Amino acid sequence: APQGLAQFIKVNVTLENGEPVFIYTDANGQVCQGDITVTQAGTITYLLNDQTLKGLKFVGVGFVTPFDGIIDAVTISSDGMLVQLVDLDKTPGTTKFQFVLSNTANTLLVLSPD
Amino acid sequence: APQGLAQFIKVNVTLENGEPVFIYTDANGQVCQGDITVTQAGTITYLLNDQTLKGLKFVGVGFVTPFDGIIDAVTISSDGMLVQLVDLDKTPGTTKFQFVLSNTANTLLVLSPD
Amino acid sequence: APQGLAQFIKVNVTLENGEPVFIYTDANGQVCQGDITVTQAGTITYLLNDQTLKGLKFVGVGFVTPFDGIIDAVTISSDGMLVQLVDLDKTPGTTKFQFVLSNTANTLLVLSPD
Amino acid sequence: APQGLAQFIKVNVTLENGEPVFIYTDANGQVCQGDITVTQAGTITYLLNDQTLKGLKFVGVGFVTPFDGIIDAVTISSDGMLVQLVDLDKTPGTTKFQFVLSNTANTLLVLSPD
Amino acid sequence: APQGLAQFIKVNVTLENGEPVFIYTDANGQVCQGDITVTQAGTITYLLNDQTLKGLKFVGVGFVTPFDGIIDAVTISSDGMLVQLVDLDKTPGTTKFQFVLSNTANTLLVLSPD
Amino acid sequence: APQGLAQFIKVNVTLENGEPVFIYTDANGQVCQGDITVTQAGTITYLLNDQTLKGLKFVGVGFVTPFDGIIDAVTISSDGMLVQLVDLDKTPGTTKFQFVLSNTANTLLVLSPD
Amino acid sequence: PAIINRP
Amino acid sequence: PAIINRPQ
Amino acid sequence: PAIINRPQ
Amino acid sequence: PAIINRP
Amino acid sequence: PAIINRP
Amino acid sequence: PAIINRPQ
Ligand SMILES: [Ca+2]
Ligand SMILES: [Ca+2]
Ligand SMILES: [Ca+2]
Ligand SMILES: [Ca+2]
Ligand SMILES: [Ca+2]
Ligand SMILES: [Ca+2]
Repeated sequence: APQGLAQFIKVNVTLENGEPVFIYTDANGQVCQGDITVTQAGTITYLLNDQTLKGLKFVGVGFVTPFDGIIDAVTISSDGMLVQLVDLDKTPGTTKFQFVLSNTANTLLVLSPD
Repeated sequence: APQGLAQFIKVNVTLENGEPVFIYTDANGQVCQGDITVTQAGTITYLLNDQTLKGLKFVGVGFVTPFDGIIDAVTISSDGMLVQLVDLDKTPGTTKFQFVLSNTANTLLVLSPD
Repeated sequence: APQGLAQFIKVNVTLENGEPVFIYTDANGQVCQGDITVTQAGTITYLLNDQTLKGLKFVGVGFVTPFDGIIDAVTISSDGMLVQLVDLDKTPGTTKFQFVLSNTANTLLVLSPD
Repeated sequence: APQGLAQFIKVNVTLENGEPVFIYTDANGQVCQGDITVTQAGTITYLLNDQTLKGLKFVGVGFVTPFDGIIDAVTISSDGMLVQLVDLDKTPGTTKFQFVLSNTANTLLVLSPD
Repeated sequence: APQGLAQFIKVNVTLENGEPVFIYTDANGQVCQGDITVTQAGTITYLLNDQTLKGLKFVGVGFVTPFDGIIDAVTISSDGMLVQLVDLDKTPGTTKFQFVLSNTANTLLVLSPD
Repeated sequence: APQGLAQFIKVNVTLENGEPVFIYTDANGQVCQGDITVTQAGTITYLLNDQTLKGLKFVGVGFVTPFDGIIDAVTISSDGMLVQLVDLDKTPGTTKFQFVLSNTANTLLVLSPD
Repeated sequence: PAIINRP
Repeated sequence: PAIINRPQ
Repeated sequence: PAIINRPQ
Repeated sequence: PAIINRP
Repeated sequence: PAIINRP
Repeated sequence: PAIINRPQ
C-alpha cells in the first residue's frame, strides 16, 4: 500500500498594534518561515494557536491561483482548529496561500499575509 | 433622519491562463479600477458575475488588517451572489481587502489579488 | 458611476409579559414607526439591539409576498446582528415583512409582528 | 409508558397572482382548515408539498409570541421537507405561527400568512 | 383526519472510564431498554439529557441499513437536544440505529453502541 | 523538523441487497481489509468513491469511545469527499470507528458497520 | 396556522 | 437502539 | 415593518 | 480592492 | 474500520 | 505561506 509524508506546522497568532501577526513553529517548537516543500505525495497539517483574544477559527485556505494543481484538497476540523492540505505532488511548482479565519470581534474575515 | 450613500460594484470573474481575473464594473457597465471612496456613513454592495464554469460563490470578505475600523461589518446573501460592506466612516484611512469565494471544482477557497 | 441612498434603522427588542416587543430607532436615535420609503435605488440596513436576554440573532427577513419585486435581495452578517436589503426601486408599491430571528431559550423562530 | 397523539398535515404551496398560497390537507388528502387541537402531549408533523417552481424548503417555524409555552420545540429535516412540533400540552391556550421557508428564486424568506 | 401515536424516550448520557454510557428512560422516568415497537404510523421523539460535561449535541441518527424503509425521516432541533423519527409502519421488520452526536472536547463524532 | 506518515484508503461504497457495502482499496487500487496501523505521528486520509446513486457525502467519523485518545482530530472537506484523521500516536491501543455519511434519498445518516 | 392546547 | 415495525 | 417604493 | 475613508 | 496505535 | 512541489 503506497504511503506518503505528513508534515506539520503550528500557526501561532498574536496581535501587534491591534492587528494579527502570524508566526509559524515546526514540530520541534522552533520558529520557522512557514513554507513547506513537498517531495512526494502526502499531507500538510496546520494547527491554530490563537493567542489574540479575537476568537479566531479557520474557515478555509485561500488561493489567488486555486486551479494551479499544486494543492488537491483542503479539509477542516469542525472546531476550526485544524486545516489539512492534500498534495499529490504531481504538478511541479509553487503556490502561495492565505489562511482564512473568522473572528468573534467582527464579521470581517481574517487573512494571513499575501 | 440622516442617510448615507449606497455604492455599487459588479465583480466580474473570468478565467485567463487557467486562473481567475477580477474585473470591476460600475452601475453603468463601465470598467472601473474597483476601489471605493467613502465620505460619509454608507454601504458598498458587490454583485458577483461569475463568468467561469467554476461555480463561484462569495463566502465573505477578507482583511489582513481586520481590526482597523475602516469597514465595520460584512453581510452576505444566502446564494453567495452579494456581499455588502457597512462603513460608518468614523475612522479615517485606507484598508485593502480580498474577496473570498468557494468553488465547485475543488475545495480550495478563491481569493481576489492582495 | 451611479450611486444610491443608504438608510439605517436600529431594531431594539425588549420583552413585555415575557414576549418580544420591537421598537425602531433612526440614525438620530429617535423612536420611529420603522417603515422606510425608498425614492431611488439603494440599501436599507437594520441593526439588532437585543435587550431581551433571549439571545436573539437575525436569520433572515420574511415576506408573505416574496415575489412582489419590491425588495431584490437580503444579506445577513455572520453574527446575526445586521440584515441589509437591496432595493432597486424599479417596481412601485409597498411590501410588508417580518424579521426572522433565532433565540437561545428554545428552538422556535421569532417573528416581528405582521 | 404513556404515549401521545401524532397528528399530520400536508402543507401544499402553489402560486396564485404571483405569490404563494398555503393549502392544508390531512392524512386522507382532504383540504382542511389547518389548525390543530392538542389534548394530550404529542407531536404535529408538517410535510411540505411544494407545487411551485420556486424551490421552497422549510427553515423553521416562526412565532410572534415564541415564549408562550404552547409549543415546546421545533425539529426540521435536513432536506427541508418536514417540520415537527413537540407539544407537551402543559400550558393551555392558543398560539399562532407562520412557516418559514427559503426559496431558490431570491434570497428573501417566505412566510405563510400571519 | 388520520392520526398516529407519539412515543417518547429520554437519552441520558453519562461517562464511565471516560467514555459515554447511554441510559434510556421512558415517559414515566423509568429506566428502559430503549427499543421502541411501532404498531401504527407515528413519531418517536428522543430528548437528550447530557450529563457528561462533553457538550454533546445530536447531529442526526445513523443507520447501517438506511434504505430498509423502517424509518421514513429524521428531524432534528436547532439546539441538538431533540431528534424525531417519522415511522409510517408500512414496512414490517426491525432496524437498528445509533445516535450521532458532536461534542465540544474534540472533533470526533460520538456514536451510541451498535 | 520531524515528519510522519500519510496513509491513504479509498472508501468504495456500492449497494447490495438494497444497502451499502463498504470496500476499501489502497493507493494501488487493491482491495484491503481497511484497518490502519500507526507507528509514529501522522495522518490517515479517506477518499469517498460513492458508486451508488444515493448521493453519499461524508459528514464526519464516529466513535463509540471518542475520548480514548487514539485519534486526536477529524478534518473534512467542504464537498464531503475526504475525511482525514490526525493520529499523534501518543496513546497506544486500538479504536474502532464508523464513517458517517449523509445521502440524498432520505434524511437518515448512513454508517459503515460497527 | 394555529395550535390550540386543551390540557 | 432498535425500532420494530408491526404494520396494521 | 413595511417598505414603500416610489420609483424615479 | 481598497476602501478609502475620508471623514 | 480500526486504527491500531503502536507507540 | 507557500508550498513548493518537487515531483518524483
Ligand atoms: Ca504584540
Ligand atoms: Ca455566469
Ligand atoms: Ca417590559
Ligand atoms: Ca413539487
Ligand atoms: Ca460513571
Ligand atoms: Ca460515483
